[PDB]
Amino acid sequence: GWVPVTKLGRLVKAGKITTIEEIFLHSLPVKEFQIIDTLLPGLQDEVMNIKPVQKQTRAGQRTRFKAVVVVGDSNGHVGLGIKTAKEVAGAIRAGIIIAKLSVIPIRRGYWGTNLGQPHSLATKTTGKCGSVTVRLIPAPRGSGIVASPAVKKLLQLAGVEDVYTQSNGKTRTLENTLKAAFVAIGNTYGFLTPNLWAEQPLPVSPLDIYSDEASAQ
Amino acid sequence: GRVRTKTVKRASKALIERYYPKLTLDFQTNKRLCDEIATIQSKRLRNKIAGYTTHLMKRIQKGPVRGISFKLQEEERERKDQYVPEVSRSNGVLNVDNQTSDLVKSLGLKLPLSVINVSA
Amino acid sequence: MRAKWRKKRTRRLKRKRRKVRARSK
Amino acid sequence: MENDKGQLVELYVPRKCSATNRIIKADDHASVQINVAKVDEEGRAIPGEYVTYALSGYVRSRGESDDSLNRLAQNDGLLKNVWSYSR
Amino acid sequence: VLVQDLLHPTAASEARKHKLKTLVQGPRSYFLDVKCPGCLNITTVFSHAQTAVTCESCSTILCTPTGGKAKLSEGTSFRRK
Amino acid sequence: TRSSVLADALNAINNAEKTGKRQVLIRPSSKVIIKFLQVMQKHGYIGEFEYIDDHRSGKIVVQLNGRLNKCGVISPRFNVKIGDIEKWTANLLPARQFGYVILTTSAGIMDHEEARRKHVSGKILGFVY
Amino acid sequence: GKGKPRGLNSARKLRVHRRNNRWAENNYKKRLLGTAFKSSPFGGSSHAKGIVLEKLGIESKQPNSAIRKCVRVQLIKNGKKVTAFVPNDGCLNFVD
Amino acid sequence: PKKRASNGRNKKGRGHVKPVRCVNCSKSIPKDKAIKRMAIRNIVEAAAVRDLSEASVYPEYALPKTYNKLHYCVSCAIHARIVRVRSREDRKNRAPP
Amino acid sequence: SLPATFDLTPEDAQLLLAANTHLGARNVQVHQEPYVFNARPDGVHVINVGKTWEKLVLAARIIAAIPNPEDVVAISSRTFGQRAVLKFAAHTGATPIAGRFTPGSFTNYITRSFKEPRLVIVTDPRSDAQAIKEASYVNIPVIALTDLDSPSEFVDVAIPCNNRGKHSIGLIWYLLAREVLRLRGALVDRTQPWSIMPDLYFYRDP
RNA sequence: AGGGGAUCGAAGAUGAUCAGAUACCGUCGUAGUCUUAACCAUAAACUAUGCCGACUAGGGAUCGGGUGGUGUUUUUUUAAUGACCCACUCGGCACCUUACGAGAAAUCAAAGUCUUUGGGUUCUGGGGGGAGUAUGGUCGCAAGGCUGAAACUUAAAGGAAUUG
Ligand SMILES: CN[C@@H]1[C@@H](O)[C@@H](O[C@@H]2[C@@H](O)[C@H](O[C@H]3O[C@H](CN)CC[C@H]3N)[C@@H](N)C[C@H]2N)OC[C@]1(C)O
Ligand SMILES: [Mg+2]
Ligand SMILES: [Mg+2]
Ligand SMILES: [Mg+2]
Ligand SMILES: [Mg+2]
Ligand SMILES: [Mg+2]
Ligand SMILES: [Mg+2]
Ligand SMILES: [Mg+2]
Ligand SMILES: [Mg+2]
Ligand SMILES: [Mg+2]
Ligand SMILES: [Mg+2]
Ligand SMILES: [Mg+2]
Ligand SMILES: [Mg+2]
Ligand SMILES: [Mg+2]
Ligand SMILES: [Mg+2]
Ligand SMILES: [Mg+2]
Ligand SMILES: [Mg+2]
Ligand SMILES: [Mg+2]
Ligand SMILES: [Mg+2]
Ligand SMILES: [Mg+2]
Ligand SMILES: [Mg+2]
Ligand SMILES: [Mg+2]
Ligand SMILES: [Mg+2]
Ligand SMILES: [Mg+2]
Ligand SMILES: [Mg+2]
Ligand SMILES: [Mg+2]
Ligand SMILES: [Mg+2]
Ligand SMILES: [Mg+2]
Ligand SMILES: [Mg+2]
Ligand SMILES: [Mg+2]
Ligand SMILES: [Mg+2]
Ligand SMILES: [Mg+2]
Ligand SMILES: [Mg+2]
Ligand SMILES: [Zn+2]
Ligand SMILES: [Zn+2]
Repeated sequence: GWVPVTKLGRLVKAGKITTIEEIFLHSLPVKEFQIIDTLLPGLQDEVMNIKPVQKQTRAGQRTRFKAVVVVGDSNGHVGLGIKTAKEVAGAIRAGIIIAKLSVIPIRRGYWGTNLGQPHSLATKTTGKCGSVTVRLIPAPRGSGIVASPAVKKLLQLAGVEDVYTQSNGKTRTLENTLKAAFVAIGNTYGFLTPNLWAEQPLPVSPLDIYSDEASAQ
Repeated sequence: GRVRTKTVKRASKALIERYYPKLTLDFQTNKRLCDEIATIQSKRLRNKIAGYTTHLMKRIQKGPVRGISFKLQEEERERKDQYVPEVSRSNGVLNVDNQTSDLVKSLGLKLPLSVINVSA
Repeated sequence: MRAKWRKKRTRRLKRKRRKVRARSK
Repeated sequence: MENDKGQLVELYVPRKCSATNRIIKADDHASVQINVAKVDEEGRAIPGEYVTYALSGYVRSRGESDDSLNRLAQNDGLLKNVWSYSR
Repeated sequence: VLVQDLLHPTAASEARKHKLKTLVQGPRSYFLDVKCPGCLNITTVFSHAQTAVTCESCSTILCTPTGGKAKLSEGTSFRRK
Repeated sequence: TRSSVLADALNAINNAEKTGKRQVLIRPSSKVIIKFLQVMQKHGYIGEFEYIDDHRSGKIVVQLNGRLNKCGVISPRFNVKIGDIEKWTANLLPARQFGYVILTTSAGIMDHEEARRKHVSGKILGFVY
Repeated sequence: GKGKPRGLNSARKLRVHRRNNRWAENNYKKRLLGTAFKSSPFGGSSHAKGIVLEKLGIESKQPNSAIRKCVRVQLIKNGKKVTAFVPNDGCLNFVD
Repeated sequence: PKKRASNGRNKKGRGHVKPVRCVNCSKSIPKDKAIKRMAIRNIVEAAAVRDLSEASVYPEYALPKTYNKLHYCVSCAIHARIVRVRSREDRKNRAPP
Repeated sequence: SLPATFDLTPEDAQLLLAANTHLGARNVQVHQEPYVFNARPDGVHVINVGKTWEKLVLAARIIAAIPNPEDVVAISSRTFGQRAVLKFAAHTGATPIAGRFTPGSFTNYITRSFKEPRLVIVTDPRSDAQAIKEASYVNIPVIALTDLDSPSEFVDVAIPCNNRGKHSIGLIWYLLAREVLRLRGALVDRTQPWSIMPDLYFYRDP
């Protein structure tokens, strides 16, 4: 079967922790892909870009392949990871897995009004990777995702139906484009808004409450 | 250039870790021992392995050697530990600065009083 | 060619233009 | 993260650094949660009964995690002497 | 660091700081009532001299100035206030 | 030299909560700093602040909880008329729901929401969230 | 502080400085120099008719080798000689 | 770009300093950039120990040691003397060894 | 909140001042320590030991929180801490790391030294900063034996000992292993010294 | 334009060198090199890095000034000194470690407080080349300084870092 290592990773094979949202809540370092494989199985894999990269070798010319992959479902979670193998499809494989280790909570939100089931974004968030900076702004309903198809696709699996975008830096280099686009939503929860001002008791670790269900042989 | 390669020292490594009992220092016993325990496709290799894992043993008895632990030494340290005869206080009072004393009276009371000066 | 000698070429040549143009006055 | 009428939506109300009152998000891996055990009469420490704190990644990296908890615990009752609020 | 009392800082760490940069600026100089029993009474002098003072009656040297506080000439007493 | 005192003060504030500190010394206070700090306090982005007394312009000690992201001054004091307050907000305020553009009107220093209801306008001042 | 003047009263220095600086924008320059009307073989118009002087095959720059059939033309309205290219295959046998 | 934050050598707040000519190739080089070694040697040497004080009068007379400071032009320095090439990192070390 | 009992006993005062744990470092001390008291003339500073003992208490009051005492981790690379951690480890639950740290332990599950603590104790936050680095990726609180000059970065619940040498290392080590048993473990009542000698933990040249 | 003119030394003279060698190296040596009086206004005139103001982080050194000390030296005898030491504090030439931050990167305590975009202000730049060219104006005795286009042409030129 699976055979997990990683106390965090064991505790979910037994049915202790039902969802990812508590892994986040305690800022838990997911070290295994099966954890989030089984935690949220409805993920989709999307290969975005593949470009070859070439090292000059003391004897040889090494041309490997770099793949970029965005994963996520429709709700509040997206992975992004970049894997480079010596063959192509193998790089996508180990990419989707590394993209899975990456996945992150995404706080959607209400544009101007409460009404139904949030669509747009909490605030204005700007991610920056390399030269590329990527700005997300709240939009009304039906505005949709306004952005290039490559960042749009990551904002789909992100689960956002409405966001405005401005792009800065050299956006033709995709790695830093998405890497900054991913950091924008990856920052959505770093914004302390007044509805989140409320005091909360600080729950305690599923690695502790289940401590015996965890550990070793 | 007589030097054992890694396939020889890795064998010798993993052998003594699990097989330290049996495995007497004498080569010819260990060599023959190897055939019944580890599978090796060469006459020479087996002898090369043996002769080295021999060496590991011969020194091990003079104390540990890095990279190998069979766990027998680990708690042999635990029970080998002891020998404190004389801990401290004698014969006299606590020797302490002007200032270290000034700390005592601040937070507490009972200490024996000896204070000398310092400079340079 | 070296920017300084290119600089000196341009100056040599331009002191030649005043000459040839002075003859026109 | 409420809605039109009533119901609380948007999964995962995040923690906060107790020291700086900063949201501690999923990827902050220098963030830390301290579990301090509340003992009882005759010093026994009552397993499973906790005074806990969360410390942001930022505070630990700056070197302020020490002096932060010292402030945070003493005014919570776990110490006296040591830290001076004034300097 | 990261939390400290700005309103009520220690007078011991205060008095190390610069006269301007304390919690409220004020002068650190003083006034002494200085005595030469060759005169029965005192002339009150500022601590950092400049003008090198004489006693009201006789021409006599109390201080000579320096950059900072003055050198009080030879024997004198002084009361700070 | 010094040009906007208010800007100087809204600085060390932001330079505090970026370093984590819960207390910041600001100098030389103001009339506007007061009323601006007031508006900040009353909406909950800072704690209590104490104007201290030197004999010159004073200082202030501001307690900040950490609920704040950015406060800041709009450097030229811009005329904004009632129909451009929306425009101004939408630029620097994170989302429609919260945050405040605070400005100065003949009716006193106040935010845009207080401005909306009183329905007076004026020159812009700063912003808080 | 990014030396552009911030002042509420610096409007002129602000709009002058940008007026001064649009000259670095290239075809802004070409707009106000009239260069369309002044130089260039067409009047500043889409097309212009002319008359063939000669049929000149041009050898193309690297890494290409060809002979590109062209024509020296003198513009009717204008009088400038100008050298233009004939498209596709043959099509030089349509002129003389 | 910048290969040093000392630029050539050791002037910050000075802005000009008199130069010095090299002992070897006689190139003008600034005195702060001068890359100097102090040369001290006995007027005698290894091989000269015995033939000296025994062929002399006096109870040993002790011995003088030559003194002149040397300056180098950094082109002839690298050609010979203590110089040469360091890793990008090791170039930061200012200690003599 | 404290019980009246656990305030510093003059037995411990004489235990502490024996090892010279009070005696801090020289001209070099980071700001992060107010623990200093009235700097010693000519090149020493005197640590406040009750503040050192209270930290020691809070260390124990934290060390025993963690449900399974065995995956708590004491670590020393230094020669002076190597024996002291073993004895801390055999007694309490904690598993030690003594000698080289073999980096890649807290991450890199494929490594054969892979551990996963809920807490880490450190003798010298300088020489062991390698681990403090690792614990900063994995969300692990960390206890530190600290002098006055020591790298306060990424450590919690500092203790103000003298890490310079002699007896001071294992001393503050021994009292900690002492107090973690004196809470939620079989051991001594009020005023009772511990039959185990404090010299148990120590250095051997021999 | 006078004086001065040792040394070094554009020009020039040469001896060697090279296939050539108007050079490198050797040798002579004019102007120059110095100075008085007047001109010239340029340098990688560099920190290739505007000025004023606020804030943002540790560390030992150092310069000048100042404050404290039942601190050490000198002694003639306490003193007064004068240097030394220790601590504090302003103002400086720098340096180390860091990275909350910045950045294309090298690296930066500013090049940080920037899409969460506003303290005051001066200057410059808007692909490469053509070109700092032409022209006009102006300064100079002259060399030259200042200001300063376009036609046309062209897909790159270019920065930091990477592997060979
Ligand atoms: C060293 N030369 C610099 C040049 O490098 C550049 O410097 C800017 C600097 O002005 C900007 O900073 C400016 O804008 C800040 C807004 N967040 C605050 C005010 C000011 N320091 C920096 N953010 C980026 C530098 N490369 O522009 C100004 C200058 C003086 O010419
Ligand atoms: Mg593709
Ligand atoms: Mg659209
Ligand atoms: Mg010439
Ligand atoms: Mg004629
Ligand atoms: Mg905008
Ligand atoms: Mg103009
Ligand atoms: Mg123009
Ligand atoms: Mg221009
Ligand atoms: Mg026309
Ligand atoms: Mg023809
Ligand atoms: Mg170079
Ligand atoms: Mg240089
Ligand atoms: Mg200069
Ligand atoms: Mg003359
Ligand atoms: Mg001469
Ligand atoms: Mg010649
Ligand atoms: Mg040659
Ligand atoms: Mg040659
Ligand atoms: Mg000569
Ligand atoms: Mg320079
Ligand atoms: Mg400077
Ligand atoms: Mg310049
Ligand atoms: Mg600078
Ligand atoms: Mg220019
Ligand atoms: Mg062009
Ligand atoms: Mg020019
Ligand atoms: Mg140019
Ligand atoms: Mg020029
Ligand atoms: Mg001209
Ligand atoms: Mg004139
Ligand atoms: Mg004229
Ligand atoms: Mg081409
Ligand atoms: Zn008198
Ligand atoms: Zn030389």
